[PDB]
This record gives sequence, C-alpha cells and structure tokens, in this order.
Amino acid sequence: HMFEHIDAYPGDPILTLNENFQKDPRDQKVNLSIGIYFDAEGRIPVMGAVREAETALQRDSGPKPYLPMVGLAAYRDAVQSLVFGADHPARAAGRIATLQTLGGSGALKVGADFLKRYFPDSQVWLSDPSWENHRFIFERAGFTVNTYPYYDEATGGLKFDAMLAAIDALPARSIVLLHACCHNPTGVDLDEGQWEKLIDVIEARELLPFVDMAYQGFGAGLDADAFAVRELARRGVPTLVANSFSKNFSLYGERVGGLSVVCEDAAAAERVLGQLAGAVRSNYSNPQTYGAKVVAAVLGTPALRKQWEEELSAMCRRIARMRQSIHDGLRDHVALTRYVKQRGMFTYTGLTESQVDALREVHGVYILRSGRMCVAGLNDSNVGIVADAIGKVLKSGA
Amino acid sequence: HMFEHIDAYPGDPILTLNENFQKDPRDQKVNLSIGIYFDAEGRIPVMGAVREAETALQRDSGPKPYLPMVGLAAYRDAVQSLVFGADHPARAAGRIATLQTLGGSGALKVGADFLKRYFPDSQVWLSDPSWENHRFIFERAGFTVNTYPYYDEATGGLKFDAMLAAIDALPARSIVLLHACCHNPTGVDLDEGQWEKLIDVIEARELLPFVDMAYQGFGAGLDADAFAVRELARRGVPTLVANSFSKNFSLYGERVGGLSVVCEDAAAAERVLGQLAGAVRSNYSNPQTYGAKVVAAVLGTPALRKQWEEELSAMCRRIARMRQSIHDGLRDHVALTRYVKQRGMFTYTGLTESQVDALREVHGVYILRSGRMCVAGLNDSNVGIVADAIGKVLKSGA
Repeated sequence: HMFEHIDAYPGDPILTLNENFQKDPRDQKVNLSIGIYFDAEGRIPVMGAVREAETALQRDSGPKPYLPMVGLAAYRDAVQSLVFGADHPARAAGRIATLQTLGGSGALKVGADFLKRYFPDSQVWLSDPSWENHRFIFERAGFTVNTYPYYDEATGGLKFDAMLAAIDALPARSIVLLHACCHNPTGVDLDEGQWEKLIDVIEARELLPFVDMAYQGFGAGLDADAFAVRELARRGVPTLVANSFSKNFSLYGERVGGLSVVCEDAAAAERVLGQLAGAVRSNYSNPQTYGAKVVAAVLGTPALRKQWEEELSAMCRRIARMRQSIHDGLRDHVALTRYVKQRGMFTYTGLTESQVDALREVHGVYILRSGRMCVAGLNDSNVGIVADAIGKVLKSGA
Repeated sequence: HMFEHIDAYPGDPILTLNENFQKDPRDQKVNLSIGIYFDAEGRIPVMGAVREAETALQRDSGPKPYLPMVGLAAYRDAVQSLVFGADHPARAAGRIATLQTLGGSGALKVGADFLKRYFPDSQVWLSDPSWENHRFIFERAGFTVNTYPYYDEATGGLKFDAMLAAIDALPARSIVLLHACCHNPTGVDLDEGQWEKLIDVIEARELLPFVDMAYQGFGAGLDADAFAVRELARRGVPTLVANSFSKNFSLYGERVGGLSVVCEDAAAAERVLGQLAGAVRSNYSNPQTYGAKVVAAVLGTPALRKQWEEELSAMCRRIARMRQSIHDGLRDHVALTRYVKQRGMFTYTGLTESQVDALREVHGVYILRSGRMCVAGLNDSNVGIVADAIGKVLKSGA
C-alpha cells in the first residue's frame, strides 16, 4: 500500500472537450479551443526556413556529446540578439545572462528555482487572468502566488489604473509576472505609454519583473513585440525574460526557448549565469541539441533568417486579417472592438459560459468555457461560419 | 544592486583539468577523465541503428505538436519493455507507470519532485561514493541526503555486510538510491545473490528503492544488467527506476531517458502516472520529440533493434577487452583484480591523489583526483601506454 495516498490527477476538461469535438458528426463544426498557430489551410505548418535548416543539418551526421549546462553558445547569442536587439546597450555591456531552455516553460522553471533560492520570502503576482500554467509552475517552485487586476470584463480591455495601483503597492523584490505582448488568454495588451508608466513603478518600488514573451512576432513584429523587455533593460531594471520558440518557429514539440536575466553589471550577470546553470544541474543536467541547432541555424544564417522573419510576418498578418474578417462578419449581425483591439493568437470573446455552451451545442463552434477563442484557428473555410454563429448567439441575448 | 548577494558558482575542476590536457604538448598524452563511451578509434560513435533511424525519420517531414506530459506513447511502451522485459508480470498487470524523461537526470528529478510531495519527511541515502549529481539533485529537490557504506578502499571491492546493515537500520519509506549495475564512479557492483539479500531487507523494512540504471547493456548485456529492477518488480516492491539512453544510444546531447514506478496495482500506477505528469507540468510542460522518435524507431523496428543490440554488445565486449588488456599490462609490472572485477565504463584505480598527480605530470595520463578512470577511454592506441604508466607509479610505491 506504499502509494495508497497518491491522489488521482484531475482530468483535463480541454481533452474532454476535444473528444466531444471529434465525435461531433456535424460537417460544419469548428474548433477554436486549441491554442496553437494553424495556417490558411488549418494545418500546423512546418516553416520553410525550419525545413531548409533541417535539410542542411541532416547532411551533417556527427556525434552528440553533452552540451554545456547553459546550452549551445551560438544559440544563446542568437537568442539574446533576437530578444533585445543586436545593438542593445545591455547586451554590449555584458549585463545579460542568457541560457538555452526547454521551451518558455523551462525558462519559467529555471528562473523560478533560481529566484526561490535567492529571494525565498518574495511572493509572485500574475495578471487576472493569466496563462494556465503560471500559477502551477511558481506554486510548485515554492512561491505564494497572487494576482493583480488586468482584464476588464465590461470593456474587453485593460484595467490599467487598477493594475498600476495594485503593483505600486507591492513590497520590494516582489516578483511580477508580465506578458510582453499577445496576452494569453485575453489578447489584451498594454500600449507603450502604459508600459513606460508601469516601468516607472517597477523601478521605483524595486520590484522583480519576470517578463513572459511567448509570442515574439505575432503582435506587431519581432522588434515592437519586445519593447517591454528592451525598455526595461535600457533603463537598467533587474529583469528576467522567458522567451519561447514554440509558436514563432512552430517547434512546439522540440521544446526550445530562452531565459535571460538583466543584471546591474557584467560581474553580476556572470554570477547569475552560474547559478542559473546550477538550477539546470539540479533539474535536467543540460539541454538538448536538435531543436537548438535548428533555431541557431535559422537565426544565424542570413538567407534563412530572412525567410523565417518573412513567413512569421505573414503569419502575423494572417491573424490580423482573421480579426478584421470576424469583426466585419459580426457587424452584419449585432462593441466588436475587442476583436480588432486584442492581439496575438487569443481573444476573450466575453461570451458567458451559457453562451459558450450554446455556441458549441447549437452552432458546432468550440471555444473554452472562459470565452477564450484561438483566432489562429480561423481561416477562409470557417471565419464566416464562426462570425455568423457568434453574431446569432450575442444578438439573441445573454 | 538587486543581485549583489548572488554568489559565484564554483569552477569545475574537470574543465580545468581538461584545459591542462589540451595545452599539454606531449604526443603520448592520454585522457581518461571524460566519462563517456569512446570507440576503438577514440571517437564518440554514431551508432549504425541510430543513423539509419535518423535517415528514415528525415524522409518524414511533418509538423511538431506538443507531446503529452508523459511523452510519446510508443516510446514509453518500448522503454518499459526494454527495462523490465516484454514478458514481465508487472508489465502485464499494468503495475508500472512509465514516462519519457530528459535523460536519466530528468528521470531522477521528476521522481525526486514526486517523492518530496508525497513523502516529505523521508530522507535519501546514496552509496559511498556515488554519481556526482545525485546529492545535488535530491538536496535541491528538498531532501536531506545521507550515505551508506559501499566502496571498500582496501579491496577495490564492495563492503556488502556494512552496506546491508546500514540499509537494514533505516526507517520505513527511506529513499535508497541504488546503481542497477556499472557503478559510477567505482565500477563495483553487487552480484545477484547480494541483490536478493538486499531486496529481502528493502521489502521487509518498507523502504523506497530508487534504482538508477544509466548503463543498461554495458555490464553483462541488456537483460542481466536489469536484474535488480526486474527482481524488485517481480517481488512486488515499490520501486522507482531511472534509465538513461545517453550512454547506450550514444545520444548524450539529445537528452533521452525514462522514469518507471512499480506500484501495488494498476489503479495505483495510474494515479502515480498522473502525479508524475504533474511534476512534469511544474517543470518543462512536456518533453521533446526528436530523440524520442529516434529511440522509439530503433527499439520498435526489429531490424534496427537487432542492429542496435549487436553494436551495444560489441561496445560491452570492447570495454571488457580493455579491462583484460590493462590488467595483463599491469601484471608485467607490479591485486590487479579490481580491473577485471569492476564493471562498466569506470574503475576506481585506488591510486592516491599524489599518484594521480604523478600519473599526469610524469606520465601524461589523466584520471580524476578520486582515482576514477574511464575504461572506455582505452583503446589499442593507448592501453599499453596507460598500463606501463600506472604499473610504474604503483611499483614505485605510494
């Protein structure tokens, strides 16, 4: 009876939901519950640049020794340059410790474990709402986790005054998890003016910003999407940055990401990098080779770098086209502003749980109970069907 | 000054040692400090079966979605079959929870995090000595870590009576880390009789054995090397098993391994699997695809499975040949029994720290300060040079 007290892990309602979508016999059914990018044909793409890199890497069959704890040197440098910009002063001054991680998740974990060890009495604050695994990772890492106001139910927008006042009230060294852009699940983002005002507070109150940038390239392009990170670093604010290549390389299953920490000087950055390697040593020893070689080859080969940025920008524009298409489709029925104001792969539709049920059962369109829709699930084959469905449900009243 | 209290991570003496080996101008220098398998030509091999699988996988360029938290289903089944044997009764009765992990390290981590959560007051016992990262992983996971007698300095063998008595004295649910075979760093292994006697105690005292099998295939073949795991499971003992594919697939840098937990019934195994997935969710969300596809393709394709087992057995025999060659070489000079009695990639030479210095400085042969030599670093080009060196150092006296 050694494991008689091990409780069963709670079933995943999304899995159940997708099982119901599969059994659904209706030809016009639409699934917008899976939060990943699909292309114009509703497929998960293999990016041209990625395929081309893999092809080149294939003609190089060599041994696979252990990587350093911090991962591949070329990868780390490419990632740091991509995130902060090649010309970033914090990069030139050696104030940034960067390592290869297992997706954005791995970066959050390594960061959390480092922070718990050196800031054990700090607590963590996330947005209301936030990515479903933020609370899980940081609570299991040993942190008390709290929330700050963020999404505005009434507007489909941002409670910036309430967000700013809550964060302004935090004690020094409070860890504040922030979406860089393309908020998951709501799609509600700060503008660059709100960002500056938030950084004023974060700096003055000596807080610890942990920026989660999982969608660099899906909001307004690679550079604008990293504004929060780059502006924090230009102003010398102690910042951790977790970036994911799952979405913008379409490499979800090869687990590639980065963790960067911006420190007060190069000496500090090197001590921090060593302790981040320490967190890795206590976890998985060292990261994997395949995905990092692909990413490093794409970012570091100008022809491939260009091909990658081009396809990613086309992905960015396709989502924006779908936002406009569903918006215009809804105008034909019954504040649709949220659909074009929100950004990235997700939108908080503001539909009630009942309306979500109706959308599914009556109109065969599947979104989350929270009202989260994955805009990337929209294409020419279904955007009319969806806009019609949601328009009818909204018009009929809550 | 946010990170003013982050202490510098201690330098790696092995890295320093290898830097000195590189600068060493002597043509006959020999490095036996790197603990990985090298072939007859002193290279890290790419196994034929692995190359052939990679070739086949290359002709299949599809999308890379997230894997399940527990990893690829085909991989898990193949790994479980390889470790316990296809016909194992615990496998047939569904008493084993198996998931894909990030190397053997990742398996130790996921296991440790699960154990800390459900057995928080248990402490951990490792062999004296043990793998350099055992203490680090389990202490950082929140466990008090202790040792039991193991290596016998005077014999180059095993203190089995002292080992058994120490373990017999542990309270229920004590976590006991055990090398399945091919002990790292000493090469001293239990025989199957000692194993049965140890399991008697582990069972009776209701302990929690955590078996670390990082070298299945390098001692006496895949089946015999897993005897401890298979016998624990046949006898119904609650057992965690961490197995690595780094060494026996030569896939160090693609981070592939497994974690298996043997439970009292299938119901328990399923609850445990869910909580192991929980540990993964709190860490890196889900594992990577490339390496697991390669391993699953090799193990599950009979032609490749045969080619793999054959090359691994040839690797196993090459190490044994080097053990005999250095033994016979030492007999030409000055108890050399340890060299043929110890097993796997490592041997504890029993050389003093001074003798290790002499071996390096005078004879250009590099082993660890502990006297650990990697036998796999021996080949026809250097085994005579090494035996001569060690023979002279031993003969000249401590």
